[PDB]
Amino acid sequence: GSSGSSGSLSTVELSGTVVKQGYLAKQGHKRKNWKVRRFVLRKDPAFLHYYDPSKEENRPVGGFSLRGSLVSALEDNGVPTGVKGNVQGNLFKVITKDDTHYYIQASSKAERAEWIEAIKKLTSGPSSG
Repeated sequence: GSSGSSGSLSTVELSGTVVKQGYLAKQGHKRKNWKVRRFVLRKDPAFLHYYDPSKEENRPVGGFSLRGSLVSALEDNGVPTGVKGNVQGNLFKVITKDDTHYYIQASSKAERAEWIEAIKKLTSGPSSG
């Protein structure tokens, strides 16, 4: 089985108003090039978690803070800059406070901009107006 904590306390990070939901493809070593994962977007609190579909676990596979994070698109066609092999088109990265830069993919070209603008919302940047 798989489970971190028994499960008593009340949700927190995942206790935010869903702002965006769907399936994305996060880039990570091992396994196929890119793996599809169910990403969830929340607000107040502002967080973004994702769960592995291939598996069967309520809890997310990960999740990083949005407040102190960033998001951008990868203009560089085909490949971004120095990513293993190549990558799809119309992707986006997320620059966290640790200047990690998490590369993710959207279901559709639009889905991206959406998943992007969305994140931004949570984070501090352009949105208003």
